[PDB]
Amino acid sequence: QTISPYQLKFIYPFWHTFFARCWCKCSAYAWPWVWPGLITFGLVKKMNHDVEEDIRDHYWY
Amino acid sequence: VAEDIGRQMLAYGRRMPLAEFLKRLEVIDAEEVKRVAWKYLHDAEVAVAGLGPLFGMPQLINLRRATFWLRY
Ligand SMILES: CCCCCCCCCCCCCCCCCC(=O)OC[C@H](COP(=O)([O-])OCC(O)COP(=O)([O-])OC[C@@H](COC(=O)CCCCCCCCCCCCCCCCC)OC(=O)CCCCCCCCCCCCCCCCC)OC(=O)CCCCCCCCCCCCCCCCC
Repeated sequence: QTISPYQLKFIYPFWHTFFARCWCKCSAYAWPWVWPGLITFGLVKKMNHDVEEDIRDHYWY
Repeated sequence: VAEDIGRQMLAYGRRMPLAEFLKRLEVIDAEEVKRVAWKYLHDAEVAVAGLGPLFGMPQLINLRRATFWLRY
């Protein structure tokens, strides 16, 4: 069964089901995308540390 | 004849004689048909029912957008 789109609400059904959809999507992506992201961000910060220490060791008296 | 009498009696409150039907039918021309259709059938809603090997079947939206032509 289908109803003609001229006889349906079409922006209320999207917001009515927003929280469920958003919970599902965000739950699905946490471990696979964010945790490696956090680790990579960590690595960048530690690299910056190493460089800012090098630049003084090598060239400051 | 009896069926026609009763049917018209219920539908109209009277029976319409043959001459009246013919006289009202005579004066309809093409522009009149092309007016009434434009009044009720152009760009309207449609309802659909079907049974059987309906893999071919068109979409509802196809049948509904069919009711107008983009030519003209
Ligand atoms: C870089 C270059 C890129 C170029 C890209 C060009 C893309 C254009 C695509 C053309 C449209 C699709 C055609 C498919 C038709 C299929 C065959 C068919 O059975 O159609 C029946 C259908 C007739 O309907 P029907 O059979 O009565 O029943 C319809 C159904 O009931 C109900 O209908 P339906 O539900 O079955 O859907 C039918 C649907 C079928 O389509 C589909 O189902 C798929 C969707 C179609 C494709 C949509 C994407 C196209 C993007 C459009 C924008 C392109 C801009 C490009 C500009 C380049 C810039 C660098 O057709 C449409 O509705 C198409 C409407 C759009 C076409 C009309 C555009 C012309 C406007 C001109 C204005 C004046 C401008 C002058 C200034 C110069 C501008 C350059 O035919 C059409 O109406 C189709 C269009 C016919 C063409 C008309 C004349 C075009 C010439 C325009 C002027 C040229 C200007 C150049 C001068 C330059 C001056 C410097």
